[PDB]
Amino acid sequence: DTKKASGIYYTPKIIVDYIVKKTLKNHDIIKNPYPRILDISCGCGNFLLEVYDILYDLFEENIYELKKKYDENYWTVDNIHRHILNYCIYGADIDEKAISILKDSLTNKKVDESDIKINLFCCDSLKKKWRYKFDYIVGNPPYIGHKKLEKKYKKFLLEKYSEVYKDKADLYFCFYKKIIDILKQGGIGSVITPRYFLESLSGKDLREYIKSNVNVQEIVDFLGANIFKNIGVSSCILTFDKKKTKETYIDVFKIKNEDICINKFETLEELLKSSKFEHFNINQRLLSDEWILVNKDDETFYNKIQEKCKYSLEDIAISFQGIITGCDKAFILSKDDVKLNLVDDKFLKCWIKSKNINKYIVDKSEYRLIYSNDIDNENTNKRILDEIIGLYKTKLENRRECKSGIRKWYELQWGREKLFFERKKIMYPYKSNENRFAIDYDNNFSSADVYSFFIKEEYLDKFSYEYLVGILNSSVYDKYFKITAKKMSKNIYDYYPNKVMKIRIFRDNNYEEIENLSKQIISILLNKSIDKGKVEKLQIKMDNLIMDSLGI
DNA sequence: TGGGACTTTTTGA
DNA sequence: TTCAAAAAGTCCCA
Ligand SMILES: CC(C)N(CCCNC(=O)Nc1ccc(C(C)(C)C)cc1)C[C@H]1O[C@@H](n2cc(Br)c3c(N)ncnc32)[C@H](O)[C@@H]1O
Ligand SMILES: [K+]
Ligand SMILES: [K+]
Repeated sequence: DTKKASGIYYTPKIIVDYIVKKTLKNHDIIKNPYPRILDISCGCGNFLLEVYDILYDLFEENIYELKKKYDENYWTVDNIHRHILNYCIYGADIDEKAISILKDSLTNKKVDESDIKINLFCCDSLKKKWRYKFDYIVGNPPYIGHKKLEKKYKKFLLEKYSEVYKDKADLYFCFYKKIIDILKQGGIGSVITPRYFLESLSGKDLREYIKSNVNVQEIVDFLGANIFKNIGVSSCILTFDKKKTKETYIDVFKIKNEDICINKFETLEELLKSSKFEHFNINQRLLSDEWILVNKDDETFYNKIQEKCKYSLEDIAISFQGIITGCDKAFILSKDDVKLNLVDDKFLKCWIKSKNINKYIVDKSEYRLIYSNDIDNENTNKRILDEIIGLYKTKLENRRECKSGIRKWYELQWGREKLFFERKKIMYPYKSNENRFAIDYDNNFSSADVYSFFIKEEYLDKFSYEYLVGILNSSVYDKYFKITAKKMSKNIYDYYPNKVMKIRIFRDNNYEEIENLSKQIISILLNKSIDKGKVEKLQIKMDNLIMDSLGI
C-alpha cells in the first residue's frame, strides 16, 4: 500500500471542521473541564489537531470562571496546553510513523518543562483492551471490503465482531461497533464513512446495532458526490449520541446536485442549509431492517405503490446471476475472431455486456462464450485447450475451485445451468443510471454484470414479459426503485436481485393497454429504419396509464 | 488532473 | 455442490 503518504485519504478540512464542531459546539466546559475526545483512526491527526484548537479556545474563553470554580492555581492560560494533552486528546492508529508525526505536531502546538504524556496509542483499535469510555469520538475509519481484507484478520472479525460483520461486510462496520461500544453514556460520536451500509444487504446487522444502541442525531448523505478526490467512494457523515431523550427523530440532509464542489462555501453548514441540499426528518422508532430515508412526498408515493401492488417479482419470477468464468479473457472472443473456427458451434454461446442492455431490447451480441464445461475429454478438442483456453492456464489454475480440484483447469468457474439462459427471459444491467429491463429472445449469456429472470409457469397467465418490461421501464418504476435502491457512484445505482426482486407489481384494467403499448414500442425498436420519437410518445402514454393505475 | 463510460472474479455462505 | 454480493471501483482522455 503506502499510498497514504500521497494524501488521497486526507479528509477535507470543511468536513473535519463540521464534525468537530458537531461534537463539541455545546459542551459545558465549566461543568466538565475533563472531556475525553478520541479518534481511533487518527492517522496524522486531521481531526485531533482541530480538536486541540477548538479545546484551546473553549478553555481560554472561560479560564477565569474555571479558576474561580476550581483550583485557582491549576487553571491558567499557560497551563491550558498541558491540561489538554494530559486529559482531553486521545488518538489510536496502527501506523507507528503516523503516531510519531501526530505526537510531534501536538507537542509543537505550544513550543523546558519536565514531560507531557500524550495519550496516543499505536495499536489495533479493534483489538485494544480499552480501559475507559469516552465523551466524544470523531474520525474517518478505514474502509476495506471482503476481497481486499486479509484472511487471518477476516477470521478474527468473523469470530469477534459477528454482531455487525459477516459474509460480504466491511471493516468500517466493526469500527462503527467499537465506537458505539466505548462511547460514554451521554456521549456524542460523529464519523465520515461510506454511505453503502445505509442501503446494502450486508449492512443490515450494522443498521440494527446502531438503531438499538444509539440515538442517531443526523445523517449527511452526499450520494454519488466525489468528496474524496481521486477516490472511488461515496461518503456520508453520521452523528449519534447516547443521551437519554424521548425524541427519536433524525435530521437527514440529502444532497440534490452531485456535481457540486464541496469548497463552494467556507463551512459545511452553509452548504447544508443551501438549496444544494434537502432536509427532512425520520422517526428512528419507525425504522425497519431497511432505512427508507426520503421526504414526505416520496414516502407517500412509495407507500401508495407498496399498498396497491399485491405481487412482487420474487413471487412470480425465478432470478439468477450470470456466468462467472473466473477468467473472461480465456473464454470470451469476438464473434469475428478466427480462433472460433477451432471451436464447434455447439460450444459457442452469444455473450453480452451490461452496455448491450437497453430498455425493452438487447443489442445484437458481438462476443462469444466458449462453454468449456461441455468439453468431455482433454484429448478431444485438444486444439481448443492448447490454442485458446490454455493461453491463460496458470491464471485459470489459480482459481479457488481449480486449486481444490472441484473444477478442471479449463472449465468455467461458475457455469450455472445452460437451460436457464437458453430461453425467453428478461435481462437488466447490474449497475445503471436508470431502469433498463429488456426481453431477451436470442438466448444470450452474460457475466455477472447482467442479471436475468424468467416468469414462473403458474404466473404466465397473469403476467407476460411484454407487460413486465412496460411497467418496469416506466418513469414511475424508475423513481419507485431508486427510492430504496443502493446508490453506488455518480449516476449509478446497483440493480441487484436483493433489491430488484423486491419490486412490487400490480394487475388491473389497464393491463391490456399497457401491454399493447409495450408491444408497439418493441416492434418499433426492432425495426430497420428506427425512429424513437414515437417510442417516447408511447412511453409517455404508458406512464400516464401506470400513474392512473397506482393513483399517484 | 478531474470527469465520464463501463464494469471481474473473488468470496462467504 | 453451487448460489449471489461486493465499489477507499477501474480505466481512459481532454
Ligand atoms: C489511510 C486511510 C484509508 N484511513 C484513515 C485516514 C488516515 N489519515 C491519514 O492522514 N493517514 C496517514 C497518512 C500518512 C501516513 C504516513 C506517516 C505514512 C505519511 C500515515 C497515515 C486509515 C487510517 O486508519 C488507520 N488504521 C487502519 C487499520 Br486496519 C487500523 C486499525 N485496525 N486500528 C487502528 N487504526 C487503524 C491507518 O493506519 C490509517 O491511518
Ligand atoms: K477557586
Ligand atoms: K463518488
